[PDB]
This record gives sequence, C-alpha cells and structure tokens, in this order.
Amino acid sequence: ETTALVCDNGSGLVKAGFAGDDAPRAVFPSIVGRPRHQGVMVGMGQKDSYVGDEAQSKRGILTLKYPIEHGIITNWDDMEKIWHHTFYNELRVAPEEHPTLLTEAPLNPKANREKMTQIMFETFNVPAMYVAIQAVLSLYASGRTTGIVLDSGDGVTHNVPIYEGYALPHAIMRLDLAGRDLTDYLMKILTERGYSFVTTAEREIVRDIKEKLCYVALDFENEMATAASSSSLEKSYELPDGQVITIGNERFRCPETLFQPSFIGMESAGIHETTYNSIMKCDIDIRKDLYANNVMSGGTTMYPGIADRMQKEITALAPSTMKIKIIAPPERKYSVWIGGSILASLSTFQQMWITKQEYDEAGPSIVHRKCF
Amino acid sequence: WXAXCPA
Amino acid sequence: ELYTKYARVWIPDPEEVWKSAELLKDYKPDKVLQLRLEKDLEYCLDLPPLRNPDILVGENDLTALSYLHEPAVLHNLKVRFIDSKLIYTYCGIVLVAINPYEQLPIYGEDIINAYSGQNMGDMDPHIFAVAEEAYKQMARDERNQSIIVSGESGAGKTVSAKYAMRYFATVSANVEEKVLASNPIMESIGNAKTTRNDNSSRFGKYIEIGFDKRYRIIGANMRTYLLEKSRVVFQAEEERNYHIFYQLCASAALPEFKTLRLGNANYFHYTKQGGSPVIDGIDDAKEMVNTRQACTLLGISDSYQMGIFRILAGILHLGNVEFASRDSDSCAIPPKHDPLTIFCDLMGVDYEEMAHWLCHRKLATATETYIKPISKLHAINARDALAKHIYANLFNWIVDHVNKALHSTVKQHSFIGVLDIYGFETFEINSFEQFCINYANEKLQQQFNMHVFKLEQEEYMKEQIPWTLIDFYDNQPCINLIEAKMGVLDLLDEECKMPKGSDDTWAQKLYNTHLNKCALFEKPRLSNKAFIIKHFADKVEYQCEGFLEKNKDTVYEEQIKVLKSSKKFKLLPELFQDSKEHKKTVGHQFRNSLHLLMETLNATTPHYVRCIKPNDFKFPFTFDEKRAVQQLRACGVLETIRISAAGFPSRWTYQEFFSRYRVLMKQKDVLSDRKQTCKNVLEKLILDKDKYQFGKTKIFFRAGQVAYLEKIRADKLRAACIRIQKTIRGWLMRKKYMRMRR
Amino acid sequence: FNKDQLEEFKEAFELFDRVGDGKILYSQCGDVMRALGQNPTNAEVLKVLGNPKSDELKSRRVDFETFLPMLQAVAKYEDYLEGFRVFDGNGKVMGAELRHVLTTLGEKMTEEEVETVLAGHEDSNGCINYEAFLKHILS
Ligand SMILES: Nc1ncnc2c1ncn2[C@@H]1O[C@H](COP(=O)(O)OP(=O)(O)NP(=O)(O)O)[C@@H](O)[C@H]1O
Ligand SMILES: Nc1ncnc2c1ncn2[C@@H]1O[C@H](COP(=O)(O)OP(=O)(O)O)[C@@H](O)[C@H]1O
Ligand SMILES: [Mg+2]
Ligand SMILES: [Mg+2]
Ligand SMILES: [Mg+2]
Repeated sequence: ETTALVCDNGSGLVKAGFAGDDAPRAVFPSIVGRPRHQGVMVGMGQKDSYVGDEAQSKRGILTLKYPIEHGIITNWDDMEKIWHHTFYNELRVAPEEHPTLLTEAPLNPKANREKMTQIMFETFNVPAMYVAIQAVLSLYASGRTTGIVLDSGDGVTHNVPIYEGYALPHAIMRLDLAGRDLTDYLMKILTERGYSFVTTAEREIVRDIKEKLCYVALDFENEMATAASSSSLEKSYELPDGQVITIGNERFRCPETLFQPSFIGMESAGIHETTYNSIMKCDIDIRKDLYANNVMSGGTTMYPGIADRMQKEITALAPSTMKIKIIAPPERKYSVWIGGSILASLSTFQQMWITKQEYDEAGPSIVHRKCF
Repeated sequence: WXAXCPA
Repeated sequence: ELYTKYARVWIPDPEEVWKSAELLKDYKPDKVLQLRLEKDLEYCLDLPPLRNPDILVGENDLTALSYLHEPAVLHNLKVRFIDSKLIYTYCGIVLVAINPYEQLPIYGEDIINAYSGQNMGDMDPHIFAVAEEAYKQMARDERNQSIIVSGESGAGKTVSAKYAMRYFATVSANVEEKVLASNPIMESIGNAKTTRNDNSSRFGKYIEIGFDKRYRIIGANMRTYLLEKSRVVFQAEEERNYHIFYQLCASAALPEFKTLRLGNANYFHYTKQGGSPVIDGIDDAKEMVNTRQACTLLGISDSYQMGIFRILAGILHLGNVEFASRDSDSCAIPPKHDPLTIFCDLMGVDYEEMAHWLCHRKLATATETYIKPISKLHAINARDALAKHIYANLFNWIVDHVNKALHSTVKQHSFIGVLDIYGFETFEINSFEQFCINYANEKLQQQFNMHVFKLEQEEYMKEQIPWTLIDFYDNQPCINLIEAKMGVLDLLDEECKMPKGSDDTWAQKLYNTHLNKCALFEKPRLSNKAFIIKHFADKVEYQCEGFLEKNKDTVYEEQIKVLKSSKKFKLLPELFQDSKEHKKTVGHQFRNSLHLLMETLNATTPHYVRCIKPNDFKFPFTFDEKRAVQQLRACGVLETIRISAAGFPSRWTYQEFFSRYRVLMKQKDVLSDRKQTCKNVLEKLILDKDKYQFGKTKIFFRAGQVAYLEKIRADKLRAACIRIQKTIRGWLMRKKYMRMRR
Repeated sequence: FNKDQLEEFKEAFELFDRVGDGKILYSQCGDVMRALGQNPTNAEVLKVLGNPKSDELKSRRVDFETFLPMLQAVAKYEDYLEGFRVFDGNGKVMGAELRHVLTTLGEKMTEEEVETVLAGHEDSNGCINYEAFLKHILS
C-alpha cells in the first residue's frame, strides 16, 4: 500500500529501510568527504563531495567530516546531503509517498528537533513524520515492556528505565563517552607502542582495529598482570598496505575506559554505575523488575565480555539477594531500527504522526507537544 | 553543543 | 380499533414459539386482555401480534401476507410443508427451501419442461424456477449469472445445487456426473465435525458452469474461498479436525499406510485435542474408500494419492515434535527425537537441518547475517504455522487437479456459477472461527440488501412511483466496525506484533477504542474477557480468550526452504511452486479471500436460495417450530421480511382488487373506468393516501392495510348475511305459525 | 296494542302453548315474535329476554302477560336489495352459495330451513332471482 520509512541517524552508521522489513537494507556510514588535493587530469568527472560508502572507498584523497557529533547535528547542509542520499540513491524512493520515522537520543537540544522537522517538511515535503527516542525503541525490538535500556552507539550513551510502558523521565541518564572517544583514546595508546595515525582516513583504520581486536577483561588488574608477564595475549593485524602491527594489552585496555572514564579524563562513573545510579532514582516497588531486565543496545555494547563484566560488577553493587540479568541479543546492533520497524507498522500509531496540515498550521513548535 | 562541550 | 370480539392474536408459548389465541372479549385502550384458545386465559401487557386473515395463509409468497412477523412466516411455512407437502416458497426475491429428508417425484424432466422458459410468477416456486430465471438472464443480459445458497450443513444445499445443474444439462453433458464425483474428496479435506453439527463445510465452494454462444454446457471451473485454516491445529471441546486426518488414521492398518507409522486417532496432538475422535453414525474406515474412489474417477494417479497421504501423515507427526525450553530465551529438541525422526524419514529432509531450523531464526542484512534462538512459545507457534501452511497449499493443489479434470477446451463464452457457502453461525461459546464466518455473512447480506434495493427502484420506475418512499437499511456501520482500520480485526493484527500482547490487553484496547463510541459494540455486563457485536441477524457474544493464538500465522522462510529442497518425492516441492504472504496473519488472509469473493460476485448478478433444516432428528416431513425459527433467523430471512415490512409489501393488480372488493363498492360510484372506480372507492374507504400508492397498473399497500380491508369486508358481508337469514327465519316462523293454526 | 290486537296475540300465543298452562317457554318467545310479523335477530331476542341462561331459556315458563312487553319492545326495501346484491351481475345468485352462507355465516340456519325457503325459487342452472326471492320473503 504505502509504508512508512524508518530512518536512524545514529552517529557513524545510518541505517534505513521500510516499515515491516526484518532488517535495514540501506546501511552506510554517515560520512561526507570532500577532495582536498589539486586535481590534475582533465575530464575524469570529479564531484564536489562524496557520501557514505563512496567516501569510504575513495577516502585516501578525502577529508572526512562526521556531521553528527554526540547525537547533535552540528552541520546541517552536510546532513541534508545524507538524507538526500538515503532516499534518492540508497532506497530509491520518492519521499512524498511515505511517512518517515526518525530516531533521536534523549536530553538533547530542542533546536535539533525544530530543525529536523523544518527540513523534513519543507525540502522533502514528506507527508507526515515522527521523532522517537532511541532507548524506547529497543524494548519494542526485544519484546519487553519493562526494563532499563542501556544504549550506546557512536557518540551518546544513555540509560532509560521503563516500567510497563511508563517512562521515568527524572531517572534518565546521559553520558558522552561512547564509541568515538574510545577510538580517539585507542590512537593514543597505540602511539605509546610506536604507531601513529594522524588523519581522518587513518581514524577509520583504527576503528576497524577496534572492531576486530578489542575485548573487555572480566578482571582488569589480573589481565594487565597477565599481559605484562606473558606473550600469550598478543595479537597481530594487517594494515591496508600489508604492514603488520602487533597489539597486546592495548586491545583489552581500550574498552576498559567504558568502566573507568577517568582514563580519558571525564569525571563521571562508568556505565555500570550510571546504570545502578539510574535504578536507585526509581521508587522501591519497581527495582525488583528493573534488575530483572537489562537490555543492551547499539554497537558499542558488542565488545566480547561486556555483558559478563556488567553482570559481575552490578552483582557487586546490588543487594545480594536479587537476579541481575543482562539481556544482550546478538542482533542488538540493529535493535533501535527493528524497534522502529515494529512501531511504525502498528495501527494505534497511525494517529500519532505529525501531519503536514498541523505543521502548516502551527509551525515547528508542534513537534514538542506531539512527540515525546 | 553550545557551551559545556565542543559540539 | 384493530382488536375486537372475534379477533385473533398470536401469543408466545413454551411448546411452540407462538400459539393462536382469540380475544374472548374486545380490547379497550386498559392493561388487561380477555383471551380464548384453540381454553381459559387472561393476559396482560407491560400489544400481541395480530393474525393474518385466513384467505392469505399459504399463498406460496411470503411478501403477499398482510402482516409480516415471525409467527405469520412460521405458520405459512409450517402449513405449506405439513399439509401441502410443498417445500419451496418465495420470500421476496429469495427462494426459501425446506429440507424434507424425503424423496419427491417433482424433479422429473416433464416438470423441467413445464418450468422451462416461464417467468417466476407464472409458475409455483421451485428450484428450477431459479435456474430458469438465471438462464434467461444470461441470454437476455449478456452478463454472467450467479446462484447463492445459504444455510447450515445438512440443509440440502448440495442437492439444491445438484438439481439446479441438472436443469441446465436438460435445457442445454458429462459435467453433472463429473462434478458430483468431486464431492467425497472435497468433503474429506474440507468438512469437520462441529459442536452443533457433523460435516459442517468450513469453506466457500463455487462452481462455474461454462456456456458457448449456443449456451450449451462446455464444462465447469471450480474455485474455493474462506478456508478455515485455524482448525488444523486447534479445536474447542467436542470438535474434530478435518475428516481426512481421521479417515487416514483409521486406514493405518491397511498395507500401504504401514509405511507411515500412523498411530491411533488420539496419539497425534492435532487429533487428540478435540476429545471426541469417533463419530457414531459413521465409520471412517469405509469413507477412505469413497475418497480414493473419487480421486480415481478424477484421475489423481495412485502415485499422487500416496503422496497426499505422505504429506498428511507428515503434518500429523510434525505436531508431535515437542520442544524443551532450555532457557528463558532459548529452546531445543531433545536428542534423537522420534516424532522428528519420523517426519524427516517421511519427508526426506535431513534430520539435523530441520532440528536446527525449527528452533532458530535467521536475519539478513548487508554484508551480515545472524542466526539467533527463539523462545519456546515462538517455536510452537512457528511449527503450527508451518502445519497450516502445508495444509492450505495441499488443499489448493488438490483443487487445481480437480480443475484439470473438469475443464473443457472450447472457450467459455459466459457462465452460470453456483455458490455453496455457510450461513450465519452462533453457539454458546463463540470464537475466532465464528467471528470470520459472521463477518463473511455480513458482507454477503450487504450485497443482497443492495441488490434488493436496486430491484425495488426498478419496479418503482416501472410503475412511475417516486423512489422517495423506499429506504435502504444499511449494515455498513457494522462492517466499518469489524474490518476497517481501528477495527476489531485491525486491533487483533496489532496485538500480534505488540510486546507481551495478550487477550487481556486486547480486550482493554477494544473497550478503549469502541465501547461507547459505536452503537453496535457492547460489553457483556459481568465479564471483561468477552465482547458483543450486534450483527444484522442477532446480537452475538464472542470470547477474547482464544483469538490471539489463532490469529498468529508467521512462517520462517528457512523451514519452507528446507522442505523445498527435498527430492525423495515430487509432490512436496510441487505444492510450493507458487514473501509478504509468509508474514500475514490468519485474519488478514481471510479479509483478502473475502475480497476476492466479493470481487467475483459483484460482477455477476445473483439469485438467492436459503436452505433451512426443519427438524433436528432427520424425521421425514416433520417440522419443529423452534428449530426452524432459529434457522430462519440465522438465514436473515426474518430481517429481510422486516425490511420489507417497511415499505409497501402488498401489490395488487386493479383487476384483482376490483374483483375482490366489489362488495365494498356502491354502484352509485362505480364507473365504466375500473381503475378510477377503484381509486374513488379507496379514497372513501381509507382516509390516508399515505398508506398506499396508486400506480400505472398496481396498487401498493403499506403492510397492514389489506388486512383492514379484509376485516371491513367480512364485517359488511356478515351483516348482510345476518339480515338475510333473520328475514328468512321470520318468514319461516310466520309459515310455521300458520302450521300451528293448522 | 289495542284490546283486539291483545286478544289476537293471546289467541296465537295459546295456540303455541303445548302444555295447557297458558304459557310458552322463553326459547319459544322469539318464534312467537317472528310468527307475529317481527324479524328480530337471535341476539335481539336474547337481549329482550334479559340474556337468560340455558336452563331458564329452555324450561322457565312465562305467561302471555309477561311476554307482551318484550314483543312490544322488539316491535318498537333498498337495503334488503343491496344486501342481496352483495352476492350477485346478471341478477342471479347461486343456490349453493346462498345455502353455504346461510348455513355457515351469521346466525347460521339449518340446511332444511334453507331448502324450505329456497324450494321452487332456483332454476335448473342453480341460480336464484334475488329480487323475486326477496319480494317473496318480504310478502
Ligand atoms: N430438496 C431436497 N430433496 C430431497 N432430499 C433433500 C433435499 N434437500 C435435502 N435433502 C436430503 O438431505 C439429506 C442430507 O443432506 P444433503 O442433501 O446430503 O445435503 P449435504 O450434502 O449434507 N450438503 P450440506 O448442507 O453442506 O451438508 C439427503 O439425504 C437428502 O435426501
Ligand atoms: N563488532 C563491533 N565491536 C565493537 N565495536 C563496534 C562493532 N561494530 C561497530 N562498532 C562500533 O560501534 C559504533 C557504531 O554503533 P552504532 O549503534 O552503529 O552507532 P549509531 O547507533 O550511532 O549508528 C562505531 O563506533 C563502531 O566502530
Ligand atoms: Mg544508536
Ligand atoms: Mg455439505
Ligand atoms: Mg449431505
């Protein structure tokens, strides 16, 4: 018939597709490249700027901008290029024909929603749309109405507790630690072993090292004693030019900074202790159920061992008599999209859309009262 | 952001 | 007023839904009425329906009655059936047809020739009058024609269609035998024991008889609709599964079916749940022989028959695959599991490819795919959705083989098509099956009421009477309750997707959405698990408690793709041979199939038959006044009659009116113009034109008025008679006084 | 009624007295009224009798003097023709139809009464000249 688009801006990856699909079919990094060198050959078809996987391929000659930093859109002209690329090139669909559903992290500036709506209605002429909290969608994605969602992608981390479909807006926590800043730390520890990555093209190489080789130690201090006292832990990786690099304690040491942000220099406690401090802000009747369901979402939660490390130290913080249960499906990297896929295909949701009439009547302010 | 941070 | 001394009334009674009573003394506009029976009664109000004047009873037309209400209808059918032994009766357009449970001579070919090419009013109602009046429409209109048959299984529908076909063969072939030979297989696959009835047909069945430009029988196409797939996996108490599984289990001792390792009828989980494997009044062992014989008459090879029984025994074994929940989020199959071992041996699929895919589901993404586990509820749901998917494809394949047998090569110029469909349904407990069956009947009753309204508008133009007096009573609001978005089916499809959806939260969504927003949805006073819908026929109560586990089909493509791989035998991939549909629910597949049906009927101007089953024990030519009142409500005949009670049901030619009511005329009025004479007389007699319309050729009366005329006629006739007899008796007494003098 | 009328009526009354006590039964009262030229309906006769019960109508006896006020009270062409024209339009009436209606409707008479009054007035086809039959019964 007609089917809602569902789009997640994330940071790093964009992932997009149609409502009721099983998984997104547009997936590509939300990255905008411009050529920085002097162009010599006359007539090779050089563009002004490349987007997504095209910029990943040519990135040798490009500066790469990420237009979203910590879930805030910092650069709007380059964001419009990414949406334009998603609808026209990647999904090949005319945006007037389809309601769109868009995803955002909580506790971020309201100008971000005013602008994102103004652009959706006025340039695309999208007939109706909605903006949904990323954490909320992970429960739809996992078949629950109760839990505390710990969600971290690139950029923002946030915890949102939900008890039978009621949010608890006073107990929401947000942290800026996740995903990119892990990489910007890993470059400095690799520099300590005498490899130096100085440019945005090299950053993507480090990000792939992180994705292949990093893992979370169950006990950080014993494993640093192990790596210091042994070779066994040390693993070797091949750069795109066929050089080979060897990485020992650095590989576990990098995702450890999720649990001890002091390494990068933040004040706040790690994700375990903002999770616990989130649950403590909820009234005593429900903690029994929030401890019974903890849902991990987004790709920065996919380091091996992170689920165990969470369950172990929360079982250290919590009262001694309770199930602490961490629920981390292997699908979790896509959960916020799968949850939006479900939400957009409900029937009850069809009243919820902001429709173009109501924006014409009331202007971008309407988003705040209709949307969460 | 606009204040307490670079974005 | 309308009641007097010597008036008669119908009054409700235990033994028969109405009894006749007379007014022992005239009513006065008090709470008390003096009544005479058949004696003593005094009855009150807090009015009784009046009785029709006794010339009009048994007219072989129910709309000609001058009072139209349940006991007049029931009395007409009862007297025609018991006294006349006439079993067919016109009601408006409809042919009401009453199952005698007894043979009759009347179907012979001389009577066919008698009906042949005569219009319905010229001859007394008969099924041939319907077939004939389709045939002449197909010729005259150059438009296809339909016949529609409604009623409980056992009401005769199959035999009514049989004679409707024989009429065509005699006016215009091998089809009649070849089609008749289909019935045992399509019964065996498509009929079920149901709590009220055996052999309830659980699907719509549509035959198309093709004609050349010379309107001689080519051959027949067959189609099916609305199949009740949910029954394959789940039954309420005292129901069976589709017959074929029991006929197959009874066969299990025979030499071929040894290969299947069939057990007994209560060993398999899909047969066991009903409680009631054995129908007394049948033996299933025999019926298999009828089924195989009809297969062979339809040229399904002895190879394919054993294929079919392989697949069915597959399904029965599949249902016994018994997952152990191994974790909250994960389940498995306990090793070397015998039900699955036998299913694979039956099917050729590798044991471990199935054992893996039954318990895991797979996601595809750019550069990436995940196998992931599923919870035991989802495993059981997916298994059952596979069993339903196999069965529905098998049924469509068998129907497409019968169509190979019945097609004939010369192109169809136009066709007459005959629809056997189940009537409106109600039992003490009502569930998703009855919700589907009643929604379908609502769609058909809409299309009927639309067509009857059209025919009224035509007949009104034929007499040049303003349309304005007709109105169209429209069940459309109930359809927009059931099927439209934010409707009961739409919220049911929603509660499948929702996390921790349940019947208890589904009910609360119903009550929130509709409870006082719509006139037709009602909550039962003492319960929060049930809900009520006022259908056209009656108010009906449905339980929420089942619907969600019945509405959930979804099939994991991996398990189909495992079955498609198997090369032990050909039939198995042949079923699948022809992506969104794997994710549709049962309610949505039904709502689609019903649109395919309505798209078919809307093309093709229908004629209607209703079959009613007058007594419960199959006693020949007995009638029971409460059994029939049920089925005449469930067929919507009684609403249709109420709809015609609004409007002008009684229609008289001026000749007939003048002839009947000269006694009311006075000759000072009466003209050489009869029609003006009648106009003048009626203008004297009834003081409202509002109660009747004059037309070109007819007088249209509002419902009561003809009985009022019959009353005043009888009273005047009686007064004149009394004056004659008193005058004669006076003269005879003067003469007897002279005898006394002598 | 004058003395002469009262004497003639008493004489006629006494002719119907089959017991000699100078009385008739209530059930004979209507017959006497009709014998004296009145044409009351059975309903009118029972009404003027005071709606007697079966037992006193058949066995309670009254003399002429008590009967007389009732006769007085009861005593105190185009309609007859139209009444016959109800059953007509060639000026005839079936003998069978008149017989049926007189024996089955209204104050039903016996077949023998109807045969007696109809004797000689119907032709071979079984048709009654109702103007002649009416004049006959009014004579
Ligand atoms: N018009 C009819 N004339 C003679 N017998 C009839 C007629 N209608 C029904 N029957 C009897 O009905 C009995 C059982 O029903 P049947 O006629 O077989 O219909 P059916 O095959 O059961 N179709 P269904 O109503 O779906 O069950 C048969 O023995 C018939 O003799
Ligand atoms: N297998 C993996 N292991 C560890 N980190 C990963 C893995 N895959 C992706 N990442 C990191 O996760 C981040 C992306 O998370 P994602 O949920 O896609 O963010 P967003 O939701 O903002 O798009 C990237 O920084 C990427 O490097
Ligand atoms: Mg995210
Ligand atoms: Mg049948
Ligand atoms: Mg039958």
